[PDB]
Amino acid sequence: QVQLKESGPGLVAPSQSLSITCTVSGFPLTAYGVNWVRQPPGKGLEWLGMIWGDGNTDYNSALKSRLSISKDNSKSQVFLKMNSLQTDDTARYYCARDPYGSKPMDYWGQGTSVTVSS
Amino acid sequence: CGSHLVEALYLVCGERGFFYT
Amino acid sequence: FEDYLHNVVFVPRPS
Amino acid sequence: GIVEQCCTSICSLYQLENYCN
Amino acid sequence: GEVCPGMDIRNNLTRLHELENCSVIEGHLQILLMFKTRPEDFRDLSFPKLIMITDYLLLFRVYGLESLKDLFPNLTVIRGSRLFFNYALVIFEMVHLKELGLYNLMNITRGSVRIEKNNELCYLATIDWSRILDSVEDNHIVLNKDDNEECGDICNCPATVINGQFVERCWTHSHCQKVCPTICKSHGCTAEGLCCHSECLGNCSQPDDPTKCVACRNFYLDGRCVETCPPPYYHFQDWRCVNFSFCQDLHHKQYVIHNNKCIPECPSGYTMNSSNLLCTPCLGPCPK
Amino acid sequence: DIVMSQSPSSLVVSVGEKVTMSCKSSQSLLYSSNQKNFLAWYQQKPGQSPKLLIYWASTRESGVPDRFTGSGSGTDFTLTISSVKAEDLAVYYCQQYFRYRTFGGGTKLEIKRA
Ligand SMILES: *[C@@H]1O[C@H](CO)[C@@H](O[C@@H]2O[C@H](CO)[C@@H](O[C@@H]3O[C@H](CO)[C@@H](O)[C@H](O[C@H]4O[C@H](CO)[C@@H](O)[C@H](O)[C@@H]4O)[C@@H]3O)[C@H](O)[C@H]2NC(C)=O)[C@H](O)[C@H]1NC(C)=O
Ligand SMILES: *[C@@H]1O[C@H](CO[C@@H]2O[C@@H](C)[C@@H](O)[C@@H](O)[C@@H]2O)[C@@H](O[C@@H]2O[C@H](CO)[C@@H](O[C@@H]3O[C@H](CO)[C@@H](O)[C@H](O)[C@@H]3O)[C@H](O)[C@H]2NC(C)=O)[C@H](O)[C@H]1NC(C)=O
Ligand SMILES: *[C@@H]1O[C@H](CO)[C@@H](O)[C@H](O)[C@H]1NC(C)=O
Ligand SMILES: *[C@@H]1O[C@H](CO)[C@@H](O)[C@H](O)[C@H]1NC(C)=O
Ligand SMILES: *[C@@H]1O[C@H](CO)[C@@H](O)[C@H](O)[C@H]1NC(C)=O
Repeated sequence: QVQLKESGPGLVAPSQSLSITCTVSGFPLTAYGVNWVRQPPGKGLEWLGMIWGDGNTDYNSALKSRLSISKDNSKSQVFLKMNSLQTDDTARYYCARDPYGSKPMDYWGQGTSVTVSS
Repeated sequence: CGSHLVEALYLVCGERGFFYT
Repeated sequence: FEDYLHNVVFVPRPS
Repeated sequence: GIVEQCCTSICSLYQLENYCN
Repeated sequence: GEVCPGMDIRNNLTRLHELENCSVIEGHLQILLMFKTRPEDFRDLSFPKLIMITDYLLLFRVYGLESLKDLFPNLTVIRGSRLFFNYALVIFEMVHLKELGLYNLMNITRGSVRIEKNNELCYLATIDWSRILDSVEDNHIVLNKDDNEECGDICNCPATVINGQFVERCWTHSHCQKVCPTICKSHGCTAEGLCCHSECLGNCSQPDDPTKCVACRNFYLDGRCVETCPPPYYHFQDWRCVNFSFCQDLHHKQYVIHNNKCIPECPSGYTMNSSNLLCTPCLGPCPK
Repeated sequence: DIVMSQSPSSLVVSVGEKVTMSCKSSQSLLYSSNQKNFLAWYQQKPGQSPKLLIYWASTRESGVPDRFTGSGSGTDFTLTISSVKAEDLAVYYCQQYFRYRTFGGGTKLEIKRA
């Protein structure tokens, strides 16, 4: 019953931070990784980073490590935080599971749309 | 000497036991 | 194979 | 080896001690 | 539970309790040369936590031991990464053993079985080893009570064909041999015959879940059975994924990295670059 | 950091025809320890979330039509659709999961009809 869902703020004022909670169900965060991917309107996919079962992380250096991924295993929640958003950070943000040693990103959240403006 | 060696060895060690590392 | 067994299984003196 | 010491050979009751403790 | 290292238990039962908190033995298990033990010493002795041995199991000259059903009730896999002269399971000169009773043993990955010179040993003709080993050609099961024809073996059990006749499949008078449909392969199944996940080996607590395996077909990482160790992890003892730091800690008192494996020694043609544990090939002949 | 690049950026084909799109990685994705390529292909129908089609460059995900075929090794890869259906319309991406995970720019598939 694998499910992932993002809870985003919808709007971010330029220079403010973006916080998104990914709530997952049907699997344990201790045994799977969770990645974040974004898609600007009508554009491609950009891999942002991921958090492994052990809590170790990998971040896309293009984000100038403005990005933080943490989690709470007991609450099945994964937290994305990104510092000082600008207009070009406007995109749909997805949390996706990845079963690391066995498969690539199997099971994607519906995604949450983020608009950066005042 | 075959199986008897295991037995012959027991005659010898006894209480003291066998050896390993 | 008792032959093989006996050698691996029976550890001689440290010296 | 013990095989080589007491089968393809003959073991002195000391030779045969060695492997104990 | 814990990963314990290979053990070698001799003379006294005292050291046997070192296995008490253990799930996997990473190495072999040898229990031998116990001349003064009696059945009463084993009436109250059990290691239900043991699920798997990576190398081999050897029982030799253990007096008073009549069955292994209470000692290793949950042992499911013997991987056979290292073997005792081609064997992953050795039962030799086990005076007093009346049955094996390893009713949870589903798979012997790698080696063969040698069960020889066991006066009293029955419940051997009742075991279908073809469900456990790919190769039964190299099994050597001789000189047991079973050879004489007068083992009163008594078993509901899934009888299978070995010669030209169907023969009942059981481990003891109270335990059948588990058989899974051929379609489950070696993954195991539930009581209802539902296949375990393809990354499981032998058995699972729930079907179709790689975090619910009793043991792994391939490798183990972060609670899960995986096909391969992904980077940045290394394949260790041919059953688990470890990080560089673990392999390094081992080495520093002698483990090396080669082809994404953390291994005891460099293979032929290679020498160990010292600063990063990595096997590099030889510029001309190798050091000696 | 591994860079991924895909071609074409887009193309159009009619129903029934075979289609091939490529993916390139700045570094080899072929894993020594098992002889597997750490590459995946995803399909994203418009307005929907992406879907895993192929992993290990050639292994088809369960519930994926035999129409989809992944090929290539090392640094050069291709995705093939062996008889396009009306609903195969979508954007295709390749992802490397050798070191970290990175997506290519994607290829857009359009369908030809009058
Ligand atoms: C018991 O479970 C196993 C699954 O874990 C099951 O399948 C067998 O798995 C083994 C291990 O993967 C397979 O053996 C390999 O086969 C390949 C194919 O040619 C060989 O190249 C392999 O050799 C390499 O690896 C060895 C082991 O690490 C090395 O010793 C060797 O030097 C090589 O590097 C290896 O032999 C085996 O083929 C499958 N068998 C089948 C039928 O798929 C096994 O079937 C289960 N037992 C039963 C009876 O169900
Ligand atoms: C490399 O791996 C080591 C060893 O970790 C152990 O073996 C691995 C193969 C996995 O199976 C691990 O799950 C397993 O722990 C890592 O060391 C371990 O790190 C974790 C934290 O990430 C430690 O866990 C803590 O344990 C204490 C109790 O001891 C709790 O209070 C904490 O809440 C937490 O659970 C673990 O103790 C630690 N073990 C040792 C022996 O150091 C290590 O993190 C990793 N190295 C790198 C650089 O990534
Ligand atoms: C056997 O166990 C006893 C304790 O019960 C111990 O004193 C003795 O040293 C052991 N024997 C050997 C030879 O190790
Ligand atoms: C097993 O674990 C218990 C935990 O309370 C401990 O007391 C005991 O000493 C452990 N045994 C071994 C052999 O480590
Ligand atoms: C298989 O594993 C399950 C879950 O741990 C257990 O209940 C069962 O006894 C095991 N063995 C068999 C033969 O089903």
